Amino acid sequence: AEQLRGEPWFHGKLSRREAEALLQLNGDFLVRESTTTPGQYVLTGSQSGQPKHLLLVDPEGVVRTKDHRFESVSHLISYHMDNHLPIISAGSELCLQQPVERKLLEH
Amino acid sequence: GHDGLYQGLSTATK
Repeated sequence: AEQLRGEPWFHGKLSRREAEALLQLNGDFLVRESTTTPGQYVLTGSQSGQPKHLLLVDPEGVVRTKDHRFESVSHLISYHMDNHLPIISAGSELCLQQPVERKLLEH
Repeated sequence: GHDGLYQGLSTATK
């Protein structure tokens, strides 16, 4: 329960089976670390029976949206949750609704 | 290459 280290939505290096298992309702979301891509983040949130994984950091280490930026990845999840707005990326409005829960991974 | 791609927020380019 402290920064990305134990944030309420940051689960940590998750897998494709566990992350998808956390999406029980269309709207739950969570951030994890790309296992194949060391030094990258991802957002596995269900929008309506179709999990969407978006990289929180672009190929040049830069979190942003269709026309915005996030000083920190935590600022990204708190920005969309502040106005229930989507994240958008390449044709997918990943909308957030309820953060899952971990607070323990990330080290 | 390809891959699985994930994405990103954002972009776009190219």
